[PDB]
Amino acid sequence: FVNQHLCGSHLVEALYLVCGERGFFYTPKT
Amino acid sequence: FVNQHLCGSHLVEALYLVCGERGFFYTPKT
Amino acid sequence: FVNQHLCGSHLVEALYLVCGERGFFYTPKT
Amino acid sequence: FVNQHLCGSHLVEALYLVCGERGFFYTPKT
Amino acid sequence: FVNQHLCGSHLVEALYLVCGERGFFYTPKT
Amino acid sequence: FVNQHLCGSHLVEALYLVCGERGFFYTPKT
Amino acid sequence: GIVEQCCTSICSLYQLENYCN
Amino acid sequence: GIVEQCCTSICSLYQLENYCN
Amino acid sequence: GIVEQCCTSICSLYQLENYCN
Amino acid sequence: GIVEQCCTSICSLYQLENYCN
Amino acid sequence: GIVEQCCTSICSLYQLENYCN
Amino acid sequence: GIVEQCCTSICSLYQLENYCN
Ligand SMILES: [Cl-]
Ligand SMILES: [Cl-]
Ligand SMILES: [Zn+2]
Ligand SMILES: [Zn+2]
Repeated sequence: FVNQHLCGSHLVEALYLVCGERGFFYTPKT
Repeated sequence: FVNQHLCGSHLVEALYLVCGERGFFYTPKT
Repeated sequence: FVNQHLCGSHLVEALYLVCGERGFFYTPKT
Repeated sequence: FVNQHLCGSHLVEALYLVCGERGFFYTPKT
Repeated sequence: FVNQHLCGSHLVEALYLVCGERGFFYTPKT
Repeated sequence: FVNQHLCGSHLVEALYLVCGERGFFYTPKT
Repeated sequence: GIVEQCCTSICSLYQLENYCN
Repeated sequence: GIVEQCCTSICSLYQLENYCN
Repeated sequence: GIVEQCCTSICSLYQLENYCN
Repeated sequence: GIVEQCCTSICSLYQLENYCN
Repeated sequence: GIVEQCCTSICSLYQLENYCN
Repeated sequence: GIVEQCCTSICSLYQLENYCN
């Protein structure tokens, strides 16, 4: 696959894609 | 605000907008 | 809730979310 | 251009692309 | 219609919109 | 990665994320 | 209306253009 | 859960807020 | 306008309701 | 094809990768 | 390419059709 | 964090799996 900049809603879209059913956490403060 | 009918990635989008810098967790059943 | 930068299609997505059934106007010229 | 089958936020997206700087109004039934 | 900056996933969304059934190629290297 | 159920523009989005700088072709039946 | 037509049937960018400002 | 409820029924931004961090 | 309010600056979801019909 | 399979059934990112350039 | 035409510069919907199959 | 890894810098799909549950 590739490496792109994934920001904002696009990041969370990517997480949704990658993780799907497993779910994910989006935690920008870290 | 109005009630929402949100499937798939649209939910993750809505969560992203609602939570912002707080982030969120996406936890589907599975 | 939060305050983020919402631009472009992301703005109109947010408007769709917030307003839904009521509808909205997206009028960038003002 | 082709004919479009556009529900929910996909319509608002299509309106955004089609209208650009003109903006648009989203007016559902409801 | 209009002319906007269409980048990234937004470009490919626009291509999907314009082309639909015909399909398209997204080939950033050129 | 998980299996994906992707219709319409969501497929083009997934292709965009998966392919990145390589780009892709979207070729529906038709 | 346009919202219902695009979703339940199909619609054109040309029809969508009528909703521009 | 919230994912299933928003999709099969409806949900509110106020319900969605409970999933913020 | 909305773009200055929400894109240039930041705006809340509540502010975004200003642009509902 | 991949477009129909992903939508009517399921598909993998690994299958989607075959459509990269 | 499309990115220079449409992202770097601006392009119309009509120009975007150049990239249909 | 994910934002530094994936937005500020670049990250792979594999790296994005770090943030699955
Ligand atoms: Cl963006
Ligand atoms: Cl959908
Ligand atoms: Zn974007
Ligand atoms: Zn969708």
